Amino acid sequence: MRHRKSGRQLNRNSSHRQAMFRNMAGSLVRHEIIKTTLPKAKELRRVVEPLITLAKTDSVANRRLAFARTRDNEIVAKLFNELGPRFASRAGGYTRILKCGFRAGDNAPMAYIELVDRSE
Amino acid sequence: NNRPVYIPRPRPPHPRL
Amino acid sequence: METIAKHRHARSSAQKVRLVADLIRGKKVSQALDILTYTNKKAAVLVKKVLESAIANAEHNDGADIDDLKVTKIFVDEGPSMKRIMPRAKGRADRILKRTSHITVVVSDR
Amino acid sequence: ARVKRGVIARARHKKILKQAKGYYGARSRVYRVAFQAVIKAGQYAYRDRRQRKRQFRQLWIARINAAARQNGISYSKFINGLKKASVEIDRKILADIAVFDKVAFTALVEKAKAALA
Amino acid sequence: AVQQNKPTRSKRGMRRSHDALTAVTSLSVDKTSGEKHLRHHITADGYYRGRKVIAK
RNA sequence: CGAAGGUGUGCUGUGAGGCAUGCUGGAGGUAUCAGAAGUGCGAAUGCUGACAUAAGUAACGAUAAAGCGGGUGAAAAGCCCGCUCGCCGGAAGACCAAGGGUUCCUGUCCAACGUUAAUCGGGGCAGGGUGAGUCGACCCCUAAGGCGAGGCCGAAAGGCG
RNA sequence: AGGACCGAACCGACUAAUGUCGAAAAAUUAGCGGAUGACUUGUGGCUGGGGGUGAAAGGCCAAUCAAACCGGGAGAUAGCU
RNA sequence: CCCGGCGAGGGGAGUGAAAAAGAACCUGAAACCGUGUACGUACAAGCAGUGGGAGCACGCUUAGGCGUGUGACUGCGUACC
RNA sequence: GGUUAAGCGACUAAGCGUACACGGUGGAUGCCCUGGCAGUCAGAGGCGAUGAAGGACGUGCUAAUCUGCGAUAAGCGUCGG
Repeated sequence: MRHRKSGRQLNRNSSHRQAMFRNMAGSLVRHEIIKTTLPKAKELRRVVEPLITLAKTDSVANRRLAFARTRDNEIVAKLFNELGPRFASRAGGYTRILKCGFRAGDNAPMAYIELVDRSE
Repeated sequence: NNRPVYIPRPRPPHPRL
Repeated sequence: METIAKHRHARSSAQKVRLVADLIRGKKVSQALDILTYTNKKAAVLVKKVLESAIANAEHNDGADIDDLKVTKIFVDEGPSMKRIMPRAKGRADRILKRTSHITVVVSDR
Repeated sequence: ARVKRGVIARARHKKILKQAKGYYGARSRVYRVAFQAVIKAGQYAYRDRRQRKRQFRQLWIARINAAARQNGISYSKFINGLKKASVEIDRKILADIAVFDKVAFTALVEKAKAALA
Repeated sequence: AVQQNKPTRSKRGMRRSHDALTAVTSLSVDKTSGEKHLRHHITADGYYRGRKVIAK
C-alpha cells in the first residue's frame, strides 16, 4: 500500500515508463533544458544525474554502459567530453527545477528542468 | 424535437408465480 | 457613473463562471485582475476579458483614474441553450444542452 | 365562435398565488401546489376561528388560578364565591384585573371568601 | 438507484456551498524586476530570485 | 393630455367577480338590454413547446504510447518541421467492383460540427481539378428469368404463351 | 479414393467472463466446431399474406410473424379502466 | 471612436417619437436561474400551514398607535384526485 | 475604583428561507394579416397523336432558389388598350 516505496507510475506501464525517461533524459542532455510536467521532472532526476556521475570517470566499460542507457551515440559523445569535466568538482545536484505555471491544454503543473551550466 | 420513435421491448419481469 | 460591460452568449455554462464571479465580487479591480490572471479556469480568462473591457469603457467614455475602481455588481445569468441529439445504447437518443450565459460587469469608483 | 381562455386562466391563477404568497418552496410558486395550500389554509383558518376562543378561555383560567393560588384560594372555590355573590365578571376581565390591578383582584377574593363563609 | 422525488433548490444550494473556489491571495513580488507571480514560480518574463533563469 | 394586454396597490360584493389607480404598453375597446356558444381545467401513465431535477454526477467509444526542440499563432499535450520511442506489416499496406457523390487539391475562416482545446479537419466560404480507337460502360450474342404481335383462357381487371 | 484426419483463410456460435441508461437494439476477449463438401460466397432472377418457404423451430418472409407491411371500411366494438 | 484575436460580444456616438424597437428585433406572462436590500436561521425533529405572539427593519399621523416585511417561541394540524 | 466567583447575555452566516426591487431565460397573452373554412350568384364542366396531365434539363449582366419561358429559351411577330 505504498509504504516507503519509490518511483512514480505516471499512468504508464513499466516498458513505456522506461522508454519515456530514456528519451526525455537524452533530450535534456542534448538541449541542457526542457519544459515538462513537474512530476515528470522530479522522477527524471533519479535517471539523469546517475548518468552524469558515471560520466565523471571515463572508461571503455563506462562508455559502453552509458550507451546501453539512452541508446544514443550523440548523447554518449555529449557526455564524457564536457558534462564530465564540467561537473567533476560538483558532488551531485547537477539538475535544477524551476516551476513555470500550468499548461494551458490541461492545467498541468509545468516546470523547466535544466543542468547547472550555461553561465555565459 | 421528435418524440422517441423506437421504444425497446420491456425487460421480462421476474416470475411471481 | 455605471460603465456596465456585458458579454452575451458566453461559451461556458452559467454555473461554471459563477464560481469565478464570486472570487472577485466586491473587490477592487487591481486585485481582481491578478486573481483572474492566476485562476486556473477558462471562466477566469472569459471574465477577465469582460472586466478589461469594463475598465476600458470607464477610462475612455467616462472619468479617468481607473485605479480607484471597484466591481460593484458582478453577476451571470444563463442565456439561450442549443439542443443537440446524441446517440446512446440500445438505439435510444438523448438531448445535449450546450448551455451559454451572459456575463455582466459593473465597475464604479464609489 | 371560438373562445380562448388564456386571459381568464391567468387571472384565476394569480388570485390563488396572491393568497399563497409567503409559503415555502413550490407552495408559493406553483399553482398546482399553491392551490392545495390555499384550500388547506382555509380549513385551518375556519377551524382556528373556533379553537381561538377555547385557547384564550383556558389561558384566562390559568391566569385567574395563578392569581387565586398566590392570594390563598383555589380557582374552583374562587368561582363559587363570585357565583354565590352574583358577580358577572367573565374570565377575560378577571385575568385582566389580576395582571394589572392587584388591589382590585384582592377585593374580588375577599368577597368570594366572604360569600363561601 | 434513482431519486424518489426531486430535491429542493435550497437543498441544491447547500450541497454547492462547499464547491466555492478560493483565491491564492499569495502574490509575490520579485526583488529586482518587481512583477507579481506565484510563490516558488518564475515570472511570466522569466525572472526568479532576480536573476534570469530562462535566458529567453 | 394613452385602448387591449402585462405588473402592482387600494376599495367593494355571500360567492363566481366588480370598480379605481401607479408603472409598462402602444391602438383599439365597449355600457345597458337582448341573442348565439369551440362558454370556464389540476389530474385522463392526456397532446405540443419551454424549463427544472438527479448534477457539474456517469461518461468522453479498444490498455498500439508517447517524449522533446523549433515554427506559425492572442492562445499549442492534440497543427506543421526535425530528432527519438511505440504499433500494424495475408494489414491497421497497396490497387478495384458495389455503394457513396466533390468527401479530392489550393487559398482563407474557427461561430456551429469534432464527445476537450484548436492556428487543425472528411467543418464554413471561394477557386481549381476527372483528357482514352486500345481500360470499363455503350455495342454484337446468349443463360436463369422478364415482357410478349397474333393466339389460348378468364365476370372485368387480367393470366399463360 | 474419401459427406477421411490435424489445422489457417472462410463459414459457424458450444463454454466462461465482460458488457445490459453497453463500443454494439446479441457484440467483444480467451478457448471451441466444420474446413473437397448435404461446403461456402459474389451478381441477377423466381416463389406474396389464410399465402410463400421451411434437413420442421410455428422457424423465416426488410430490427415486427400462431398469420407481414401500408391505406381504407373506421370515430369498428368495449356491460371495462 | 474604445476594449477584444484585422473576432464574437459589449460601451459611447449617431438615426428614430421610442434602440430594455438593433435585425436573437411589437407586446414580453408563468415555470425556471440570478444580483441587491430587510428580517429569520448552526441544541433542533415530521403535509411546512393556521391561531396566538416577542423582537427587529422600514412608512404614517401623533408623540398614542396603525400599516408593510420578517418571524423567535407556542396551541392545533398525517397533501390532492 | 480593582480582583475573584456566580447568573444571564446580544454581536457570527459558510449557506439557506420569506418578502420587495432590478435582471436573464422563455415566447404565453393582446393586437394584426394579401392564409384558410363554408356558402350564395354566375361561368365552365374537360385536356390529348397539329403530342396531354405531370416532370427532367436548360434559359439572365450574375452563384443559387422561385416565377416565366423552351436552343427564337424572364422571350419573338401582328392587331388593339
